[PDB]
Amino acid sequence: TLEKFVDALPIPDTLKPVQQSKEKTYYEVTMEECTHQLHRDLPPTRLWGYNGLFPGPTIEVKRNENVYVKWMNNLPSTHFLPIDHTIHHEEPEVKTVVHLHGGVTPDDSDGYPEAWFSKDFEQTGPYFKREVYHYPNQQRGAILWYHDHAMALTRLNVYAGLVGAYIIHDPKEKRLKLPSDEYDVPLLITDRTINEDGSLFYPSAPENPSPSLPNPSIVPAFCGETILVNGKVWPYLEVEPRKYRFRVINASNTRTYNLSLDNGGDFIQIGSDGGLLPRSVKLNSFSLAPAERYDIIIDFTAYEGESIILANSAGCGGDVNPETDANIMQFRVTKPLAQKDESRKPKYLASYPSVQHERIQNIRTLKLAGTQDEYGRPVLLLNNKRWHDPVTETPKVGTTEIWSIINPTRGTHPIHLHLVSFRVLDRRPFDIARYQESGELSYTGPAVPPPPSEKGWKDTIQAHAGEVLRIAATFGPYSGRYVWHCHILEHEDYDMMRPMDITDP
Ligand SMILES: [Cu+2]
Ligand SMILES: [Cu+2]
Ligand SMILES: [Cu+2]
Ligand SMILES: [Cu+2]
Ligand SMILES: [O-]
Repeated sequence: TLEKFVDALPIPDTLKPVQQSKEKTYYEVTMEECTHQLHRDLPPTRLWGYNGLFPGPTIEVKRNENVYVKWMNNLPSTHFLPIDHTIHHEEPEVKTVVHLHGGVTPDDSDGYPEAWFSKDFEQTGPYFKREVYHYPNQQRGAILWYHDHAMALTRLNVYAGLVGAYIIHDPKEKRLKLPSDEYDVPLLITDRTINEDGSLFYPSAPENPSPSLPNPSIVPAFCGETILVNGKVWPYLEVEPRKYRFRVINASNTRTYNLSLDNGGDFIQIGSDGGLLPRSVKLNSFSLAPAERYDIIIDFTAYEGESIILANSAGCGGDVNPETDANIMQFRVTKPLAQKDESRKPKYLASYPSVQHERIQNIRTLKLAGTQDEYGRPVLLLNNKRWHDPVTETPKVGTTEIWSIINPTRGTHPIHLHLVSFRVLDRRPFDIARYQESGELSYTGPAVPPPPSEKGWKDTIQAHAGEVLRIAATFGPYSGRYVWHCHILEHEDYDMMRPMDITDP
Protein backbone atom coordinates (compact mmCIF):
# COMPACT_ATOMS: atom_id res chain seq x y z
CA THR A 1 0.00 0.00 0.00
CA LEU A 2 1.01 3.67 -0.54
CA GLU A 3 3.48 5.01 2.01
CA LYS A 4 1.72 7.18 4.60
CA PHE A 5 2.71 10.76 5.41
CA VAL A 6 5.15 11.62 2.60
CA ASP A 7 3.23 14.45 0.91
CA ALA A 8 2.58 17.87 2.46
CA LEU A 9 -1.10 18.79 2.93
CA PRO A 10 -2.24 21.13 0.15
CA ILE A 11 -4.16 24.19 1.33
CA PRO A 12 -6.46 25.28 -1.49
CA ASP A 13 -5.86 28.89 -2.52
CA THR A 14 -8.72 31.27 -1.79
CA LEU A 15 -10.61 32.16 -4.98
CA LYS A 16 -10.23 35.73 -6.23
CA PRO A 17 -13.29 37.56 -7.62
CA VAL A 18 -13.50 38.40 -11.33
CA GLN A 19 -15.24 41.63 -10.28
CA GLN A 20 -15.80 43.10 -6.82
CA SER A 21 -17.44 46.25 -5.51
CA LYS A 22 -19.02 47.28 -2.21
CA GLU A 23 -22.38 46.14 -3.63
CA LYS A 24 -21.47 42.92 -5.43
CA THR A 25 -18.84 40.19 -5.57
CA TYR A 26 -18.67 38.20 -8.80
CA TYR A 27 -16.88 34.85 -9.22
CA GLU A 28 -16.40 32.53 -12.16
CA VAL A 29 -15.65 28.83 -11.64
CA THR A 30 -15.15 26.44 -14.54
CA MET A 31 -15.38 22.66 -14.24
CA GLU A 32 -12.41 21.16 -16.08
CA GLU A 33 -10.91 17.73 -16.56
CA CYS A 34 -7.29 17.94 -15.37
CA THR A 35 -4.58 15.68 -14.02
CA HIS A 36 -3.03 15.92 -10.55
CA GLN A 37 -0.65 13.76 -8.55
CA LEU A 38 -2.46 12.44 -5.45
CA HIS A 39 0.62 10.79 -3.91
CA ARG A 40 4.43 10.95 -4.28
CA ASP A 41 4.56 7.41 -5.73
CA LEU A 42 1.62 7.65 -8.13
CA PRO A 43 1.41 8.74 -11.75
CA PRO A 44 -0.82 11.83 -12.10
CA THR A 45 -4.58 11.15 -11.76
CA ARG A 46 -7.27 12.26 -14.20
CA LEU A 47 -9.87 14.26 -12.27
CA TRP A 48 -12.75 16.70 -12.64
CA GLY A 49 -12.07 19.91 -10.76
CA TYR A 50 -13.57 23.32 -10.10
CA ASN A 51 -11.14 25.61 -11.96
CA GLY A 52 -9.33 22.33 -12.68
CA LEU A 53 -8.36 21.92 -9.01
CA PHE A 54 -9.03 19.10 -6.54
CA PRO A 55 -10.38 20.18 -4.11
CA GLY A 56 -11.77 23.31 -5.77
CA PRO A 57 -10.63 26.77 -4.63
CA THR A 58 -11.71 27.79 -1.15
CA ILE A 59 -14.30 30.56 -1.31
CA GLU A 60 -14.28 33.09 1.49
CA VAL A 61 -17.18 35.49 2.00
CA LYS A 62 -18.47 37.80 4.73
CA ARG A 63 -21.92 37.42 6.23
CA ASN A 64 -24.37 39.45 4.05
CA GLU A 65 -21.81 39.75 1.26
CA ASN A 66 -23.74 39.93 -2.01
CA VAL A 67 -22.06 37.06 -3.86
CA TYR A 68 -22.53 35.70 -7.37
CA VAL A 69 -20.80 32.64 -8.82
CA LYS A 70 -21.10 31.72 -12.49
CA TRP A 71 -20.52 27.97 -12.28
CA MET A 72 -19.59 26.74 -15.76
CA ASN A 73 -19.26 23.31 -17.31
CA ASN A 74 -16.24 22.83 -19.59
CA LEU A 75 -16.03 19.07 -19.05
CA PRO A 76 -15.74 16.38 -21.76
CA SER A 77 -18.99 15.03 -23.22
CA THR A 78 -18.23 11.54 -21.93
CA HIS A 79 -17.73 10.53 -18.30
CA PHE A 80 -14.66 8.56 -17.25
CA LEU A 81 -16.56 6.86 -14.42
CA PRO A 82 -19.17 4.07 -14.89
CA ILE A 83 -22.63 5.49 -15.66
CA ASP A 84 -25.65 3.38 -14.78
CA HIS A 85 -28.25 4.15 -17.45
CA THR A 86 -31.04 2.21 -15.70
CA ILE A 87 -31.52 4.34 -12.57
CA HIS A 88 -33.08 7.28 -14.42
CA HIS A 89 -35.26 7.60 -17.53
CA GLU A 90 -30.98 12.73 -26.06
CA GLU A 91 -30.23 14.32 -22.70
CA PRO A 92 -26.44 14.67 -22.48
CA GLU A 93 -24.44 11.96 -20.72
CA VAL A 94 -22.54 14.51 -18.60
CA LYS A 95 -24.77 16.79 -16.52
CA THR A 96 -23.57 19.14 -13.76
CA VAL A 97 -25.03 21.54 -11.19
CA VAL A 98 -23.34 23.14 -8.18
CA HIS A 99 -24.94 22.94 -4.79
CA LEU A 100 -23.69 25.17 -1.95
CA HIS A 101 -24.24 22.84 0.98
CA GLY A 102 -25.59 24.82 3.94
CA GLY A 103 -26.29 27.87 1.78
CA VAL A 104 -29.29 30.03 2.67
CA THR A 105 -29.95 30.35 -1.01
CA PRO A 106 -32.86 31.25 -3.33
CA ASP A 107 -34.19 28.04 -4.86
CA ASP A 108 -32.89 28.62 -8.42
CA SER A 109 -29.37 29.13 -7.03
CA ASP A 110 -29.53 26.10 -4.71
CA GLY A 111 -28.34 23.52 -7.28
CA TYR A 112 -31.54 21.56 -7.74
CA PRO A 113 -30.72 18.09 -9.18
CA GLU A 114 -32.91 18.82 -12.25
CA ALA A 115 -31.43 22.32 -12.77
CA TRP A 116 -28.39 20.64 -14.37
CA PHE A 117 -26.51 21.84 -17.44
CA SER A 118 -24.09 20.40 -19.98
CA LYS A 119 -20.97 22.07 -21.39
CA ASP A 120 -21.51 25.80 -22.05
CA PHE A 121 -25.16 25.42 -20.87
CA GLU A 122 -25.97 23.90 -24.28
CA GLN A 123 -28.60 21.64 -22.74
CA THR A 124 -30.33 22.35 -19.45
CA GLY A 125 -32.58 20.41 -17.10
CA PRO A 126 -36.32 21.11 -16.68
CA TYR A 127 -35.71 23.17 -13.50
CA PHE A 128 -32.78 25.26 -14.79
CA LYS A 129 -33.42 29.01 -14.49
CA ARG A 130 -30.03 30.77 -14.35
CA GLU A 131 -26.30 30.60 -15.18
CA VAL A 132 -24.99 32.87 -12.40
CA TYR A 133 -25.92 31.66 -8.94
CA HIS A 134 -26.82 34.17 -6.20
CA TYR A 135 -25.58 33.68 -2.63
CA PRO A 136 -26.82 36.52 -0.39
CA ASN A 137 -25.09 34.86 2.62
CA GLN A 138 -27.67 36.21 5.05
CA GLN A 139 -26.87 33.61 7.65
CA ARG A 140 -24.54 32.64 10.51
CA GLY A 141 -20.79 32.40 10.03
CA ALA A 142 -20.09 28.74 9.22
CA ILE A 143 -18.23 26.08 7.23
CA LEU A 144 -20.09 25.35 4.04
CA TRP A 145 -18.93 23.34 1.06
CA TYR A 146 -19.90 23.13 -2.57
CA HIS A 147 -20.26 20.05 -4.71
CA ASP A 148 -22.01 18.64 -7.76
CA HIS A 149 -25.69 17.72 -7.29
CA ALA A 150 -26.75 16.53 -10.81
CA MET A 151 -29.67 14.10 -11.12
CA ALA A 152 -28.54 10.43 -11.10
CA LEU A 153 -24.85 11.43 -11.36
CA THR A 154 -24.01 12.94 -7.96
CA ARG A 155 -22.01 9.96 -6.62
CA LEU A 156 -19.88 10.00 -9.81
CA ASN A 157 -19.38 13.75 -10.23
CA VAL A 158 -18.36 14.20 -6.59
CA TYR A 159 -16.08 11.14 -6.65
CA ALA A 160 -14.47 12.59 -9.81
CA GLY A 161 -13.37 15.54 -7.63
CA LEU A 162 -16.05 18.21 -7.75
CA VAL A 163 -15.92 19.40 -4.14
CA GLY A 164 -14.64 22.60 -2.50
CA ALA A 165 -14.89 24.61 0.73
CA TYR A 166 -16.91 27.77 1.22
CA ILE A 167 -16.42 29.75 4.41
CA ILE A 168 -18.73 32.46 5.73
CA HIS A 169 -17.00 34.90 8.09
CA ASP A 170 -19.24 36.93 10.38
CA PRO A 171 -17.30 40.08 11.44
CA LYS A 172 -19.14 39.96 14.81
CA GLU A 173 -17.21 36.76 15.61
CA LYS A 174 -13.76 38.38 15.19
CA ARG A 175 -13.96 39.58 18.81
CA LEU A 176 -13.73 35.92 19.94
CA LYS A 177 -10.14 35.86 18.63
CA LEU A 178 -10.35 32.28 17.28
CA PRO A 179 -7.29 31.06 15.33
CA SER A 180 -7.45 32.84 11.96
CA ASP A 181 -5.68 33.24 8.60
CA GLU A 182 -2.80 30.73 8.26
CA TYR A 183 -4.01 29.13 11.52
CA ASP A 184 -7.49 28.42 10.13
CA VAL A 185 -7.30 25.49 7.70
CA PRO A 186 -10.01 23.50 5.91
CA LEU A 187 -9.63 19.72 5.88
CA LEU A 188 -11.71 18.09 3.14
CA ILE A 189 -11.62 14.35 3.72
CA THR A 190 -12.32 12.10 0.74
CA ASP A 191 -11.72 8.35 0.53
CA ARG A 192 -10.57 6.98 -2.82
CA THR A 193 -9.50 3.77 -4.51
CA ILE A 194 -6.68 4.42 -6.96
CA ASN A 195 -5.32 2.04 -9.61
CA GLU A 196 -1.57 1.31 -9.99
CA ASP A 197 -1.55 3.51 -13.12
CA GLY A 198 -2.92 6.38 -10.98
CA SER A 199 -6.46 6.34 -12.42
CA LEU A 200 -9.42 6.54 -10.04
CA PHE A 201 -11.25 3.29 -9.44
CA TYR A 202 -15.00 3.41 -8.95
CA PRO A 203 -16.90 0.10 -9.10
CA SER A 204 -18.98 -0.58 -12.22
CA ALA A 205 -20.96 -3.29 -10.36
CA PRO A 206 -21.34 -4.95 -6.91
CA GLU A 207 -18.49 -7.33 -5.96
CA ASN A 208 -20.50 -10.52 -6.58
CA PRO A 209 -22.47 -9.49 -9.66
CA SER A 210 -25.69 -11.41 -10.24
CA PRO A 211 -26.04 -11.87 -14.04
CA SER A 212 -29.42 -10.11 -13.57
CA LEU A 213 -27.60 -6.78 -13.01
CA PRO A 214 -27.12 -4.17 -15.72
CA ASN A 215 -23.56 -3.11 -16.56
CA PRO A 216 -22.58 -0.71 -15.25
CA SER A 217 -24.71 -0.98 -12.10
CA ILE A 218 -25.00 1.46 -9.19
CA VAL A 219 -23.76 0.07 -5.86
CA PRO A 220 -25.49 0.80 -2.51
CA ALA A 221 -22.23 1.94 -0.86
CA PHE A 222 -18.63 2.82 -1.70
CA CYS A 223 -15.61 2.41 0.61
CA GLY A 224 -12.27 3.71 -0.68
CA GLU A 225 -9.03 1.87 0.01
CA THR A 226 -7.14 5.11 0.68
CA ILE A 227 -7.89 8.37 2.57
CA LEU A 228 -7.06 11.79 1.14
CA VAL A 229 -7.15 15.17 2.81
CA ASN A 230 -7.27 18.21 0.54
CA GLY A 231 -6.52 16.03 -2.50
CA LYS A 232 -3.46 14.18 -1.15
CA VAL A 233 -3.21 10.60 0.08
CA TRP A 234 -2.40 10.34 3.83
CA PRO A 235 -0.61 13.70 3.96
CA TYR A 236 1.36 15.42 6.71
CA LEU A 237 0.93 19.01 7.85
CA GLU A 238 3.70 20.95 9.54
CA VAL A 239 2.12 23.03 12.29
CA GLU A 240 3.42 25.62 14.76
CA PRO A 241 3.25 24.76 18.50
CA ARG A 242 0.03 26.74 19.11
CA LYS A 243 -3.74 26.76 18.54
CA TYR A 244 -5.15 26.03 15.08
CA ARG A 245 -8.72 26.15 13.83
CA PHE A 246 -9.66 23.32 11.44
CA ARG A 247 -12.78 23.27 9.25
CA VAL A 248 -13.28 19.53 9.03
CA ILE A 249 -15.46 18.53 6.09
CA ASN A 250 -16.49 14.99 5.22
CA ALA A 251 -16.54 15.11 1.40
CA SER A 252 -16.67 11.30 0.96
CA ASN A 253 -19.39 9.36 -0.91
CA THR A 254 -20.39 6.89 1.83
CA ARG A 255 -17.67 6.66 4.44
CA THR A 256 -18.22 7.82 8.00
CA TYR A 257 -15.16 8.69 10.09
CA ASN A 258 -14.64 8.50 13.82
CA LEU A 259 -11.73 10.79 14.50
CA SER A 260 -9.21 11.00 17.33
CA LEU A 261 -5.57 11.98 17.91
CA ASP A 262 -3.18 9.05 18.40
CA ASN A 263 -1.43 10.78 21.33
CA GLY A 264 -4.79 10.86 23.17
CA GLY A 265 -5.04 14.66 22.92
CA ASP A 266 -8.37 16.50 22.79
CA PHE A 267 -10.22 18.47 20.14
CA ILE A 268 -12.15 21.58 21.14
CA GLN A 269 -15.27 21.74 18.99
CA ILE A 270 -16.40 25.33 18.47
CA GLY A 271 -18.84 24.75 15.60
CA SER A 272 -21.21 22.43 13.76
CA ASP A 273 -22.79 22.59 10.23
CA GLY A 274 -24.90 25.66 11.03
CA GLY A 275 -22.18 27.60 12.81
CA LEU A 276 -20.68 28.21 16.24
CA LEU A 277 -22.02 26.04 19.06
CA PRO A 278 -23.40 27.95 22.08
CA ARG A 279 -20.46 26.60 24.17
CA SER A 280 -17.13 25.07 23.16
CA VAL A 281 -16.94 21.32 23.82
CA LYS A 282 -13.81 19.33 24.66
CA LEU A 283 -13.87 16.01 22.85
CA ASN A 284 -11.50 13.04 22.61
CA SER A 285 -13.21 11.74 19.46
CA PHE A 286 -16.10 12.56 17.11
CA SER A 287 -18.18 10.83 14.44
CA LEU A 288 -18.28 12.53 11.04
CA ALA A 289 -20.73 11.20 8.43
CA PRO A 290 -20.84 12.39 4.79
CA ALA A 291 -21.53 16.17 4.51
CA GLU A 292 -21.12 16.85 8.25
CA ARG A 293 -18.73 19.59 9.29
CA TYR A 294 -16.85 20.06 12.54
CA ASP A 295 -15.32 23.41 13.36
CA ILE A 296 -12.56 22.51 15.84
CA ILE A 297 -9.53 23.90 17.62
CA ILE A 298 -6.46 21.73 18.15
CA ASP A 299 -3.94 23.11 20.63
CA PHE A 300 -0.41 21.99 19.65
CA THR A 301 1.26 24.30 22.21
CA ALA A 302 2.41 21.46 24.51
CA TYR A 303 3.33 19.09 21.67
CA GLU A 304 6.29 20.77 19.97
CA GLY A 305 8.40 18.39 17.82
CA GLU A 306 5.78 15.63 17.98
CA SER A 307 4.14 13.72 15.14
CA ILE A 308 0.45 13.20 15.87
CA ILE A 309 -1.79 11.03 13.69
CA LEU A 310 -5.38 12.05 13.09
CA ALA A 311 -6.80 8.53 13.49
CA ASN A 312 -10.01 6.81 12.38
CA SER A 313 -11.81 3.97 14.24
CA ALA A 314 -14.92 3.72 12.05
CA GLY A 315 -15.06 0.87 9.56
CA CYS A 316 -16.46 0.94 6.06
CA GLY A 317 -17.70 -2.45 4.87
CA GLY A 318 -15.56 -3.99 7.62
CA ASP A 319 -13.23 -3.12 10.51
CA VAL A 320 -10.59 -0.40 10.01
CA ASN A 321 -7.18 -1.46 8.79
CA PRO A 322 -4.43 0.00 11.11
CA GLU A 323 -2.12 0.33 8.10
CA THR A 324 -4.63 2.08 5.82
CA ASP A 325 -8.06 3.61 6.61
CA ALA A 326 -7.29 3.94 10.33
CA ASN A 327 -5.10 6.86 9.23
CA ILE A 328 -6.28 10.24 7.97
CA MET A 329 -3.27 12.55 8.23
CA GLN A 330 -0.24 13.43 10.36
CA PHE A 331 0.50 16.66 12.16
CA ARG A 332 4.19 17.47 12.68
CA VAL A 333 4.58 20.19 15.30
CA THR A 334 7.86 21.47 13.83
CA LYS A 335 7.03 24.82 12.23
CA PRO A 336 8.68 27.73 14.07
CA LEU A 337 6.23 30.26 15.58
CA ALA A 338 5.68 33.09 13.07
CA GLN A 339 4.48 35.28 15.96
CA LYS A 340 2.88 35.05 19.42
CA ASP A 341 -0.24 32.90 19.58
CA GLU A 342 -2.81 35.61 20.28
CA SER A 343 -5.70 33.30 19.48
CA ARG A 344 -8.22 32.16 22.07
CA LYS A 345 -10.24 29.05 22.84
CA PRO A 346 -13.26 30.79 24.45
CA LYS A 347 -15.99 28.87 26.28
CA TYR A 348 -18.79 31.34 25.47
CA LEU A 349 -19.32 31.32 21.73
CA ALA A 350 -22.91 31.99 20.69
CA SER A 351 -26.56 32.37 21.59
CA TYR A 352 -28.30 29.06 22.29
CA PRO A 353 -30.73 27.74 19.64
CA SER A 354 -33.15 27.05 22.55
CA VAL A 355 -33.47 30.85 23.08
CA GLN A 356 -35.92 30.69 20.14
CA HIS A 357 -39.56 30.07 21.10
CA GLU A 358 -41.27 29.25 17.80
CA ARG A 359 -44.66 27.57 17.63
CA ILE A 360 -44.77 24.02 16.26
CA GLN A 361 -46.80 24.39 13.06
CA ASN A 362 -46.55 20.73 12.09
CA ILE A 363 -45.07 17.39 13.05
CA ARG A 364 -43.90 15.25 10.11
CA THR A 365 -43.38 11.55 10.54
CA LEU A 366 -40.94 10.28 7.93
CA LYS A 367 -39.61 6.77 7.40
CA LEU A 368 -36.34 5.61 5.84
CA ALA A 369 -37.25 2.63 3.67
CA GLY A 370 -37.15 1.42 0.08
CA THR A 371 -37.97 -1.44 -2.25
CA GLN A 372 -36.29 -3.78 -4.73
CA ASP A 373 -36.05 -3.22 -8.49
CA GLU A 374 -36.48 -5.59 -11.48
CA TYR A 375 -32.75 -6.46 -11.22
CA GLY A 376 -32.82 -7.36 -7.51
CA ARG A 377 -31.11 -4.15 -6.40
CA PRO A 378 -32.13 -2.19 -3.31
CA VAL A 379 -33.84 1.11 -4.12
CA LEU A 380 -33.55 3.31 -1.04
CA LEU A 381 -36.59 5.54 -0.49
CA LEU A 382 -37.76 8.35 1.77
CA ASN A 383 -41.36 7.48 2.84
CA ASN A 384 -41.48 4.82 0.09
CA LYS A 385 -41.78 7.68 -2.38
CA ARG A 386 -39.62 8.04 -5.47
CA TRP A 387 -37.93 11.32 -6.34
CA HIS A 388 -40.41 11.79 -9.23
CA ASP A 389 -43.53 11.20 -7.09
CA PRO A 390 -45.64 14.29 -6.32
CA VAL A 391 -44.12 16.42 -3.53
CA THR A 392 -45.33 15.65 0.00
CA GLU A 393 -42.97 17.71 2.20
CA THR A 394 -44.57 21.12 1.88
CA PRO A 395 -43.67 23.31 4.89
CA LYS A 396 -45.00 26.86 5.02
CA VAL A 397 -42.42 29.65 4.87
CA GLY A 398 -41.63 31.23 8.26
CA THR A 399 -43.07 28.30 10.20
CA THR A 400 -41.36 25.77 12.45
CA GLU A 401 -41.87 22.02 12.20
CA ILE A 402 -40.75 18.93 14.06
CA TRP A 403 -39.60 16.12 11.77
CA SER A 404 -39.65 12.62 13.24
CA ILE A 405 -37.35 10.41 11.22
CA ILE A 406 -37.93 6.68 11.65
CA ASN A 407 -35.00 4.48 10.68
CA PRO A 408 -35.92 0.77 10.63
CA THR A 409 -32.97 -0.08 8.35
CA ARG A 410 -29.71 -1.77 9.38
CA GLY A 411 -27.53 1.35 8.98
CA THR A 412 -27.13 5.06 9.73
CA HIS A 413 -28.28 7.67 7.21
CA PRO A 414 -26.94 11.23 7.28
CA ILE A 415 -30.13 13.13 6.50
CA HIS A 416 -29.72 16.51 4.92
CA LEU A 417 -32.31 19.28 4.56
CA HIS A 418 -31.56 22.07 2.07
CA LEU A 419 -31.96 25.82 2.90
CA VAL A 420 -32.33 25.45 6.67
CA SER A 421 -30.29 24.58 9.70
CA PHE A 422 -32.18 22.77 12.48
CA ARG A 423 -32.07 21.85 16.17
CA VAL A 424 -31.71 18.26 17.30
CA LEU A 425 -34.41 17.33 19.81
CA ASP A 426 -33.74 13.68 20.68
CA ARG A 427 -33.23 10.09 19.58
CA ARG A 428 -35.25 7.10 20.78
CA PRO A 429 -34.84 3.35 20.14
CA PHE A 430 -37.80 1.30 18.84
CA ASP A 431 -38.75 -2.31 18.10
CA ILE A 432 -37.73 -2.81 14.45
CA ALA A 433 -39.54 -6.15 13.92
CA ARG A 434 -42.80 -4.72 15.35
CA TYR A 435 -42.53 -1.65 13.10
CA GLN A 436 -41.76 -3.78 10.01
CA GLU A 437 -44.62 -6.20 10.77
CA SER A 438 -47.36 -3.72 11.72
CA GLY A 439 -46.14 -0.15 11.15
CA GLU A 440 -46.65 0.37 14.89
CA LEU A 441 -43.98 2.33 16.75
CA SER A 442 -43.13 0.75 20.11
CA TYR A 443 -40.22 2.36 21.94
CA THR A 444 -37.69 0.10 23.68
CA GLY A 445 -36.11 2.91 25.72
CA PRO A 446 -36.41 6.57 26.81
CA ALA A 447 -35.63 9.56 24.58
CA VAL A 448 -32.00 10.73 24.59
CA PRO A 449 -31.25 14.46 24.14
CA PRO A 450 -28.41 15.42 21.77
CA PRO A 451 -24.76 15.34 22.92
CA PRO A 452 -23.14 18.80 23.36
CA SER A 453 -21.78 18.54 19.78
CA GLU A 454 -25.40 18.56 18.58
CA LYS A 455 -26.78 21.34 20.82
CA GLY A 456 -26.13 23.96 18.15
CA TRP A 457 -27.32 24.16 14.56
CA LYS A 458 -27.16 21.20 12.17
CA ASP A 459 -28.05 20.62 8.50
CA THR A 460 -26.87 17.02 8.07
CA ILE A 461 -27.82 14.61 10.83
CA GLN A 462 -27.04 10.98 11.60
CA ALA A 463 -30.26 8.99 11.84
CA HIS A 464 -29.07 5.74 13.46
CA ALA A 465 -30.58 2.30 12.88
CA GLY A 466 -33.50 1.32 15.11
CA GLU A 467 -34.11 4.86 16.31
CA VAL A 468 -36.52 7.73 15.80
CA LEU A 469 -34.69 11.02 15.40
CA ARG A 470 -36.55 14.26 16.10
CA ILE A 471 -35.39 17.60 14.70
CA ALA A 472 -36.95 21.07 14.65
CA ALA A 473 -36.58 23.47 11.70
CA THR A 474 -37.86 26.93 10.80
CA PHE A 475 -38.45 26.98 7.04
CA GLY A 476 -37.26 30.23 5.51
CA PRO A 477 -36.44 32.91 4.75
CA TYR A 478 -37.10 31.91 1.11
CA SER A 479 -40.02 30.06 -0.40
CA GLY A 480 -39.47 27.69 -3.32
CA ARG A 481 -38.53 24.24 -4.54
CA TYR A 482 -35.74 22.62 -2.52
CA VAL A 483 -34.81 19.05 -1.54
CA TRP A 484 -34.10 16.77 1.39
CA HIS A 485 -32.10 13.55 1.11
CA CYS A 486 -29.66 11.06 2.52
CA HIS A 487 -26.12 12.31 1.93
CA ILE A 488 -24.72 8.87 1.25
CA LEU A 489 -24.34 9.59 -2.44
CA GLU A 490 -24.91 5.98 -3.52
CA HIS A 491 -28.28 6.19 -1.66
CA GLU A 492 -29.14 9.70 -2.86
CA ASP A 493 -28.83 8.65 -6.52
CA TYR A 494 -31.18 5.62 -6.16
CA ASP A 495 -33.43 7.02 -4.91
CA MET A 496 -33.20 8.45 -1.40
CA MET A 497 -34.03 12.05 -2.24
CA ARG A 498 -37.30 13.99 -2.26
CA PRO A 499 -38.48 17.43 -3.36
CA MET A 500 -39.28 19.90 -0.58
CA ASP A 501 -41.66 22.76 -1.39
CA ILE A 502 -41.43 25.68 1.00
CA THR A 503 -44.75 27.39 0.36
CA ASP A 504 -45.89 31.00 0.48
CA PRO A 505 -49.68 30.85 1.08
CU1 LIG B 1 -24.36 18.31 0.11
CU1 LIG C 1 -27.41 20.80 0.82
CU1 LIG D 1 -28.79 6.54 3.17
CU1 LIG E 1 -28.15 18.11 -1.28
O1 LIG F 1 -26.24 18.23 -0.62
